[PDB]
Amino acid sequence: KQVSWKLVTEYAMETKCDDVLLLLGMYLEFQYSFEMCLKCIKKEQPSHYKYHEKHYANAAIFADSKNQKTICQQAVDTVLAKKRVDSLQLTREQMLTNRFNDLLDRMDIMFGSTGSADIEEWMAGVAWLHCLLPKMDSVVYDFLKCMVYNIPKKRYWLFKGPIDSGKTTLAAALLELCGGKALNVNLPLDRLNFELGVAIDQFLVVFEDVKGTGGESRDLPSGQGINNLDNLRDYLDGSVKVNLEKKHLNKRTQIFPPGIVTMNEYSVPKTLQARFVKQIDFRPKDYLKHCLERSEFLLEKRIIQSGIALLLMLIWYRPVAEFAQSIQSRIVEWKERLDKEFSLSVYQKMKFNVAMGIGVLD
Amino acid sequence: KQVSWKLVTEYAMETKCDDVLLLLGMYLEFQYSFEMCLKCIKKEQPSHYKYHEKHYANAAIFADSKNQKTICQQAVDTVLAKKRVDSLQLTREQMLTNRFNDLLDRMDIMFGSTGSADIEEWMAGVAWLHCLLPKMDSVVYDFLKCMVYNIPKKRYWLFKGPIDSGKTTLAAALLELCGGKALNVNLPLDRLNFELGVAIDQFLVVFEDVKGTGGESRDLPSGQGINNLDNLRDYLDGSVKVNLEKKHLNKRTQIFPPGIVTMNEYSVPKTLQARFVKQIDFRPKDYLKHCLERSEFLLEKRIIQSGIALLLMLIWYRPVAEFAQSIQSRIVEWKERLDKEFSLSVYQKMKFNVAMGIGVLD
Amino acid sequence: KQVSWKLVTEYAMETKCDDVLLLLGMYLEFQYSFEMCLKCIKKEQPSHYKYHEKHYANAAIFADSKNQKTICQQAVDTVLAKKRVDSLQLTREQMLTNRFNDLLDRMDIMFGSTGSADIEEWMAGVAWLHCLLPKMDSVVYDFLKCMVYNIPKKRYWLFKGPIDSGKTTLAAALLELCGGKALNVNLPLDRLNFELGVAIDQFLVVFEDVKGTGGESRDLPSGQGINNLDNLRDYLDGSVKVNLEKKHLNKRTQIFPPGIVTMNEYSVPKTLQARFVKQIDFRPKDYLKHCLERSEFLLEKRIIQSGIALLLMLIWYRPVAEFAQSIQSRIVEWKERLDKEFSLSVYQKMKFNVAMGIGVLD
Amino acid sequence: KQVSWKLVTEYAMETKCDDVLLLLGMYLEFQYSFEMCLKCIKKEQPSHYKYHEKHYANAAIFADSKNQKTICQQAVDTVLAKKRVDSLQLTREQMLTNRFNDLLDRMDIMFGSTGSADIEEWMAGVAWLHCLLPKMDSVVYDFLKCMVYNIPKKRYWLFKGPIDSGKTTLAAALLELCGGKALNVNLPLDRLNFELGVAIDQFLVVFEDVKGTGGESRDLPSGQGINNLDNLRDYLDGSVKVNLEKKHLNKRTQIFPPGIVTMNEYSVPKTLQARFVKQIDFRPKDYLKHCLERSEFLLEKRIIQSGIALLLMLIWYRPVAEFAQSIQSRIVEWKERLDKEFSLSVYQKMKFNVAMGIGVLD
Amino acid sequence: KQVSWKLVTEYAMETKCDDVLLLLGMYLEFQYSFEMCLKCIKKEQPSHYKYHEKHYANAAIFADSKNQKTICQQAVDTVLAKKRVDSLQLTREQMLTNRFNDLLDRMDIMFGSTGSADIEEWMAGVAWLHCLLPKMDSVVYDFLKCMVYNIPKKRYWLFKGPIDSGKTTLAAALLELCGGKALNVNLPLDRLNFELGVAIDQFLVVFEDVKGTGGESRDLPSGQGINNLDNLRDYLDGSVKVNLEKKHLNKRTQIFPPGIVTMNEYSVPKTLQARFVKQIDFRPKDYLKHCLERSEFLLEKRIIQSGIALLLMLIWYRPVAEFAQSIQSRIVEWKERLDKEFSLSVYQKMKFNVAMGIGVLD
DNA sequence: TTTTTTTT
Ligand SMILES: Nc1ncnc2c1ncn2[C@@H]1O[C@H](COP(=O)(O)OP(=O)(O)OP(=O)(O)O)[C@@H](O)[C@H]1O
Ligand SMILES: Nc1ncnc2c1ncn2[C@@H]1O[C@H](COP(=O)(O)OP(=O)(O)OP(=O)(O)O)[C@@H](O)[C@H]1O
Ligand SMILES: Nc1ncnc2c1ncn2[C@@H]1O[C@H](COP(=O)(O)OP(=O)(O)OP(=O)(O)O)[C@@H](O)[C@H]1O
Ligand SMILES: Nc1ncnc2c1ncn2[C@@H]1O[C@H](COP(=O)(O)OP(=O)(O)OP(=O)(O)O)[C@@H](O)[C@H]1O
Ligand SMILES: Nc1ncnc2c1ncn2[C@@H]1O[C@H](COP(=O)(O)OP(=O)(O)OP(=O)(O)O)[C@@H](O)[C@H]1O
Repeated sequence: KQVSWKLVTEYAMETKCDDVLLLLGMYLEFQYSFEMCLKCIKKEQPSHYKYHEKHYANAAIFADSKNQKTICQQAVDTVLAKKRVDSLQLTREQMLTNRFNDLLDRMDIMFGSTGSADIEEWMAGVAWLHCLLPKMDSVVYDFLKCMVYNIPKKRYWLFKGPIDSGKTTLAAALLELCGGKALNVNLPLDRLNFELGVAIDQFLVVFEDVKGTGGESRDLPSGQGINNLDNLRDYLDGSVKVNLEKKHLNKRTQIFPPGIVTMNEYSVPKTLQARFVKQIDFRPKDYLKHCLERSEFLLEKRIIQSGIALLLMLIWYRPVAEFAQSIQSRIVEWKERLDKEFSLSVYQKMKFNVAMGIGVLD
Repeated sequence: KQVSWKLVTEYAMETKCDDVLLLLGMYLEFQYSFEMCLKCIKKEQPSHYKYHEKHYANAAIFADSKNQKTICQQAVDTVLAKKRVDSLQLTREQMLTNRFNDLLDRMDIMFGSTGSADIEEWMAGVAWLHCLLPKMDSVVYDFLKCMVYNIPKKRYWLFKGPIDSGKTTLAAALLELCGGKALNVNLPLDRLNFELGVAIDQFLVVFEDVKGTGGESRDLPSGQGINNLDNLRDYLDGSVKVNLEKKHLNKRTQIFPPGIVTMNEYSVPKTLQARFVKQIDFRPKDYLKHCLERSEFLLEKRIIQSGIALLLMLIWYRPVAEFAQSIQSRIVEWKERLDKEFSLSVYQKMKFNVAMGIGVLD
Repeated sequence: KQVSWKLVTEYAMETKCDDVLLLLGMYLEFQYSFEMCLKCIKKEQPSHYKYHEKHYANAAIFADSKNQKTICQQAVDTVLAKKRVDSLQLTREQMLTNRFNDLLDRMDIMFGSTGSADIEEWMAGVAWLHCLLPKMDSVVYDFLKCMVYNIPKKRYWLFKGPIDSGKTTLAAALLELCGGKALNVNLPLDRLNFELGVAIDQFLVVFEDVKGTGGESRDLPSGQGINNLDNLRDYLDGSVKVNLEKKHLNKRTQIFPPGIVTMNEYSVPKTLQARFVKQIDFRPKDYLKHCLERSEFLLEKRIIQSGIALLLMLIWYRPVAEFAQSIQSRIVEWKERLDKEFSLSVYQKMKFNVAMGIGVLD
Repeated sequence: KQVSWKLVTEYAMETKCDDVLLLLGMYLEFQYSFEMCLKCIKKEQPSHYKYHEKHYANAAIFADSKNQKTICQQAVDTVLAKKRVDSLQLTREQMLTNRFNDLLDRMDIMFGSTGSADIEEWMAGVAWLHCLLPKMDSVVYDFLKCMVYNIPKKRYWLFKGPIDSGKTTLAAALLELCGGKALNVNLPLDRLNFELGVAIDQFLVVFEDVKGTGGESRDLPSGQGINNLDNLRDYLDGSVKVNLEKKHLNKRTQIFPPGIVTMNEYSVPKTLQARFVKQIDFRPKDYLKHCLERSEFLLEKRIIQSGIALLLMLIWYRPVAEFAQSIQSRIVEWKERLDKEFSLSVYQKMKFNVAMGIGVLD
Repeated sequence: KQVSWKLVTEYAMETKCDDVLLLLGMYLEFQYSFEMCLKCIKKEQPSHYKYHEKHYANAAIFADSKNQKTICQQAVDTVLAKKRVDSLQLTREQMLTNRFNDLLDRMDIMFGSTGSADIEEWMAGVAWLHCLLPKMDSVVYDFLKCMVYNIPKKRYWLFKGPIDSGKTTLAAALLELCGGKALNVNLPLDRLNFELGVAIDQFLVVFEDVKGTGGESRDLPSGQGINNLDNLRDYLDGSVKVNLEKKHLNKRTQIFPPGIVTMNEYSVPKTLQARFVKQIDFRPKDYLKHCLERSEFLLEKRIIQSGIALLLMLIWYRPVAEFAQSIQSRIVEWKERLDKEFSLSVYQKMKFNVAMGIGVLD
């Protein structure tokens, strides 16, 4: 009798497992009997307890195999291959619906009976976020449509403002919402070539806190970032396929994703200024600070950074009509759940608290 | 029974597939029964639904194999081999004749019954491009000849002028038409060797927005691009075969392809100026912007960036006899279909709208 | 008859052997009869004498294999895979609990009947460490809580004071207790990239001797480190993931670990001062100096460096309920053993000796 | 019939051979008739003539093998694994006995009847070394003990004196005795970090001819050695582990070995002076110079630089109990040989001769 | 039947082929019928005609093997292993013996029945060489002996003399006789250091003309040479091992090989002067150059810098006893030939023609 | 082994 490589590939597929070592370690856990498996019985990880009993017999035979790493290598390549197929064949809209399905699936667990997310704490986060900029939910919707359309040379948004104005905070949540990567371009030009490699097949990117020069007039430290970006002008325009590489990999050629740039108030060359479709100014506000001091469970649990928070904001504010047709059904059920939990006065009480700079809860 | 490596190889030829992961991913989809395959029934992409039913039998047994990446590698090698044989033995006119047939096949689908595109929106785009320069269709025909003849040291066209003059736009559609690559040479020299490795067996190349020096007087940020290019005179001249890199691969020796350079107008040292047979100077023209602004679907469907649009322009403007003889049969049908669909009065009406800067339609 | 790869993997798991050559060498030693084995009889190394009798039969066949290094590689992969699974799934409390179990095992040997270590000398160490700072045991307990909760911004501690004031001693003991790595950020700004690479998957980090500037007024050597630090606030605040690089490896994205900063008396920018929950002032007290002169076995055996010494300090001082609930049983057993061998008056006599600056033992 | 890989592995172990080509070459020699073998009959090389008979049958069958390098590679791995195990498990005192046994084996050859060397010429070297410092043999014994104990802080010895005063000579001999490496820290502070990587797993290090500053007033060339060194106190004290680089390869952590520092009479900061256990300083002496000038076979045979000479000196002067138990039997036999070979009056003549600065032999 | 790998390995040993491709090519030539092999019949190349008939049948089967390069790789390892063995066991005297034995083999066929050269051309070579300075045969024999012993400090000779004074010409020829390299030191300190690893395993080394600092006091253009050498002391003296490095590579330890310095007439500090056994001085010479101008077959066939010309010069001047004791037979055999083919009068006529500066032949 | 890193 022999290992079924097919069953391992199925496990890799259904867990979306990218890493060969993680896959290996996970699969080997199944060799003990599920019947007593404490990880199953304590329901500790779904990517274990859902699968252990199914995969058990093949795991025992796999445990004896002499090829174990080769089998995992084949499985992981299949997961990688499916991503590459999807990168070419899906519409950008349909990609976003898949991503939303996955966040909505994680939310199903978080706010379940199992798991521990207090939906009231998370809704308090939405209140604080909705304060950070005027018409916040409209701003998020405009960004999402811009990311779907990916209109050439209208692909990038610039966040400006003083330090501690929440710009990277807001960038973090958007990145989780869409999926994508942060990049640091203040590097030297040689390392920069490998830095850009991580963009491959990603949907969205964020350039974190690029440095200009001469901002030492406001005591901004100087650095290369702005000048490096103005060399990469082509990559922002997104009109033509560009060549990207990773350590020991031959290049791949694709259109470089859309995204966000964040900075303090250095001056921007006109060449680069013309690449941004929109700029947003962030400013420090005392009531947010005073509220947040009295509300630190927000930060302790990282609610304010997380794409889950933005998704809850959208579900609150936007019509069902604005979602794609497949997910509209789940959207209606979540809208139903939220309204049952929170009346508007309860939500307004929160927003009123934040504006008053008391702790969000009274 | 056992996997036919032959049938896998045949599919790779049919699809003209280079990436082993893209090949692997798509071939695996055929493992499920085509009898109900939703991708077939929704007729989503032809590279699937044409082939699924034929390959299903072999795709099933492939899904069980332990060699999968090895089989895909050999198939990918066969596709790459075909490209290298063609690269040596065909006339440049034959290569382009084959290239046109591929685009025309895509146009059969785009305006077919599946008909996802609208021929009117696409023809509106043609009017917009022909308005971009004097005698546009003549300039296109000149460029094709120059690339086909490939006269040594008379091989390169320089596009120049300010931001948003459109030079990238025009370059993009040409690159699609002829099937080249873009390259970025503003990086430092020690990275550059592997970048140029991309140009192996390519028909055409474009170097994008190569940064110069001294134009800082006009606030053009300085860079290395011009210095890098002037180190590479030989590659422009195409006078003698030169060596090209790939990671983990030994050098390939061949003549470096012809093509196009874009700049916002830094100064060009005369060693480098001597190597351009022609230069075209682009100008911002506000009424185009106003037309675009009221014609959003052009950019959103990326119409004006497509060689498909340029092919439609040539079919509208040029004599049948000017095309390579084998295609002329297809040209006649496309000319007929165009005349059937568009009255010249409609095309005149459109071009008037473009000139007026109203939205193209009325 | 065949080799059992399973038994090798089991030995590698049990020994947690990370290195293929270390694994290979030790396994081959078992091929001689354990019944006569000199290393067994001298009870020299636990990873041998516990295991020789069990694996002897398989080691005899392993000695004839032609595959030997291939067997070992698969085994080492299994141990590495287990670490990555743990890294992604354990709670930080679980991690720390495991680490303590390791130290408790090493203590059972050191103070075992075979053990070389005189528990009295190690208690003298704890008396000296407890004199280093007021409320020393409470201070340690606070630090551990802070590491396990890993609350954003509330993450970093500052050790400050003159040369030869013990800060590196305490840092090393804490780093041993928790596991982690030292980092040097006085480097020029480019090399920092690979330097930060070592933090990958670590529980804890320490920044040595960050050199300020302008402390040359106080004859302090000036250097870059302080400026390098405030340029990394996103790493310290731990609120958002960062990208980390190792030589020859693709980046991984994670929350940067919590840690400790150590310095002599440079001035600190207020922006940087805000990052730290606690600053601890170390000052030289020459009665400790005169004590070490007359208690040198502390230094010679490195007792005052050891996490083992801090663990004994916790066991002696803290209530049982404070320990991770599972291992509380082992803690009680160690408390009982300590109570048996050291009456409070014995320990307090030692502490009084240290206070007098005289030799600890009398 | 089959090659025994086991017999090759034995030969590699018995010869301590760890270059795959060196092993491969020598094993192939055994294919020819042992009975006839000229090398055996010349008794020329022990690693041959001790072995050729034993291995002859297996070497013949190995000569037909289609697989030869794989066998040698596995054998080499066995020898490297043995070193790896030993490096982590042995006591420092056992390492020294191992190192001593090796030298004693080579002396059995050199002064055996087959040996080319003259024990009287080597004994002349011992006398010249003994005159280089008062109580030379006690100095050497103290130094060795210090390295074996490796007591923290009490780890480093300083050699001072004019050029051509022998400090390099003695350091080289000690380093040949114990094993270790030299280092140069006159470098700038960037290159330094790769330079220290040399020390990994070494038993000793030596710092060669560090340059101070302002020694130019004594014509001593200035340099950064001392300033670099005074910043490394944590490496010297040996009280905690440190991180060590290598080019390309990844970082490593260990205690920095004990060692020796050598210089001309620059000043030293008191901060650095406190690092040293023992300042030894060298005068040039004319009679040593004149004696060398009349006994140049010493230099020509490189006797006075050799660790063999130091071992001979220890045997001549030290009590047997000062040697570790295992070697004491060989020590007794060598003492007895030496007593038989030199009556004390011979040695007294040699010493008194050197005191007259005439050539050692008369 | 099947390929004998053994026969291939014998041929590689007998022909001392280092290169896998060269081996493969030549062995394939044997596949055609030896019984009428036209290359054999033309007696073109001993490496073929001496072996074809013997290897014929095996070469036929070799041509049908599917595995050919694998056979050749193992055979090439056998030859490289033989070098690695000898490189670590022979005396320098034996090494030179082999080196001469090789050149005498070349000499045997060079003027064999193929008549492929005329000795008189080389006698004119020898004649011109002996004119270069006094007693040139003795200078060779002495320098040769000097390098064979490699006695410490007594290791370096200095070649003074202007541009185009022949010092380079001489050393290049003498390196053919011995084997070794030339090196440069007129270097910035990085490059100075990274040259040094080239010396690894060199039997002998040379310095290319050292452009000593401030030679422009003599109008000699200069760089770092002098003080670099004066500070690189011990490398000259060869007293103790030194560790040597080249770019990216690791260091390795040996005694630094002996050698010679070429210099134009720069300044020397007596410190650096003291490092040398001999000063020699050079010039272009006017009869000699007018002879070269008239004797150009010497330069055309490279005779005047062949080591073969030095070998012949020794065989002419030096008695048989001065040569390696087994090789002395061949010395007699070649003395016979030259003493037969040339009277001393024809040698005197040639030498007299050099003395007149007239074309050596008359 | 190349590559990446070292080297620059
Ligand atoms: N608009 C704001 N007004 C006041 N406090 C703010 C504001 N935004 C953020 N904060 C506080 O400042 C902290 C840092 O926020 P954040 O990191 O997003 O700032 P940033 O200016 O965007 O930073 P950086 O430029 O370094 O990425 C937050 O955790 C919160 O405590
Ligand atoms: N001639 C033009 N007049 C007005 N608008 C133009 C013109 N050409 C292009 N545009 C607008 O400018 C946008 C960018 O065009 P494009 O990138 O081709 O210009 P470019 O001159 O090559 O710029 P750059 O050098 O900055 O990349 C187009 O998408 C279109 O909206
Ligand atoms: N409080 C103290 N009073 C006096 N001596 C002390 C005190 N603490 C430490 N020592 C002495 O200082 C020596 C060095 O300690 P340690 O390495 O921790 O100092 P440090 O100030 O943290 O040094 P560095 O900043 O150089 O790493 C100890 O071995 C001990 O001899
Ligand atoms: N005590 C001495 N008196 C006189 N000459 C000496 C003495 N010791 C060594 N020599 C001579 O000095 C030569 C060099 O010795 P060595 O390299 O050990 O000296 P050093 O003091 O370490 O020199 P440097 O500082 O130049 O490296 C020896 O080979 C010997 O010829
Ligand atoms: N004594 C000589 N008589 C005639 N020609 C000579 C003599 N010396 C050198 N030349 C000519 O000059 C050429 C260059 O010689 P070589 O390079 O050996 O000289 P060099 O002194 O080392 O030169 P440089 O110092 O300029 O590098 C010789 O090959 C020869 O053609």
